[PDB]
Amino acid sequence: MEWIQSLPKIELHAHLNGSIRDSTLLELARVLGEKGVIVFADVEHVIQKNDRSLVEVFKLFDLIHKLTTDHKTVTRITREVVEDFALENVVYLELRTTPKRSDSIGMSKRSYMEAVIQGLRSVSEVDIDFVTRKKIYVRLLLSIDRRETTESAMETVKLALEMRDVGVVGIDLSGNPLVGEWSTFLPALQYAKDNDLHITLHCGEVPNPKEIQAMLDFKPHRIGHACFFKDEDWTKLKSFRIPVEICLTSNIVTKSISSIDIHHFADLYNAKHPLILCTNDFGVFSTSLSNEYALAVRSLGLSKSETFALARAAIDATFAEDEVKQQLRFIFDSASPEHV
Ligand SMILES: O=c1[nH]cnc2c1ncn2[C@@H]1O[C@H](COP(=O)(O)O)[C@@H](O)[C@H]1O
Ligand SMILES: [Zn+2]
Repeated sequence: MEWIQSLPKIELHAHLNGSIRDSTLLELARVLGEKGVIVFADVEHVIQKNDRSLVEVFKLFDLIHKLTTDHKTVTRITREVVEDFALENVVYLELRTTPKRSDSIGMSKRSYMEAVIQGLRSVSEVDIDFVTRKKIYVRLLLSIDRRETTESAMETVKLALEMRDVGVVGIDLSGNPLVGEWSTFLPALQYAKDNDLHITLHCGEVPNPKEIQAMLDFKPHRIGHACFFKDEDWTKLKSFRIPVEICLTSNIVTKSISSIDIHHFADLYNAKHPLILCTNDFGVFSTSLSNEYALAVRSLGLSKSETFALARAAIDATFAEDEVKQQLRFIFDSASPEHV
């Protein structure tokens, strides 16, 4: 109802460039329109009308990236995303982002991520811890996009290892699940995992039985979505105890799951398999982590107490150092008496 907004929450699946304020997106559009680099009306149209089906969504990202791939803008949206999550009482955020190259502006994967760090340093409206009045803990995941080559994925992994000193804790594989081959990414993800980086994989967003099995056989630390798992995939997932990042609004909008009332998050909850409610792209899908909790609470008929326990259970699914997980345990214990 309202307590959901004040519930302390852990966000483990938020893509930076999918988490942008509507007003920031259109302001950036209007300036590039007035600079004559795009045609505002067309861009405004696609932000408005793109149906956010899995096919259309990747087109919308191509558009966003034309608006947002500049150092000053990366800093700006990093700051705004952290403020927005902190303001709805997210107390721990793993923020994922694909590092970009853009030669025309001398942007490298490293200089892109330096702009992210500058964003974190610029956070002022809330207290931030991003390496060891609202307080938020922020840690970073570098995304590998399924359009990338093995060597490009390796550059991302090497950059992640170098940036462990500013809160990088893991690697994601994401982007269009119709593009690329697991065999391209497996070798870079193996190098990451062997160098003690934590790994989350987008898995089963489309039917792909051999890819789902190969991602499960890799034993990543988390998976996202799991929309087109078959019974053989659930049995292996449950045996391997790999937590699932559940993206309720995302999965309904993209037509990946036909309704909340058949969503697998209820089978997992009942089976006592770890799951974490996530926004995925709260900008693209017009939601908030409080709203994700609201949709789950009504669908499962959870009490305040059951809902609190589910939120707290996310702590051991974080990629944070033990010190931070201990701080989160303190934060949850302090709030427990307020949740029936
Ligand atoms: O639902 C999703 N499925 C797959 N990839 C996604 C999804 N949402 C966001 N992404 C990825 O995240 C990127 C947007 O955030 P960025 O990494 O900060 O540029 C997109 O270009 C995709 O690669
Ligand atoms: Zn996603």
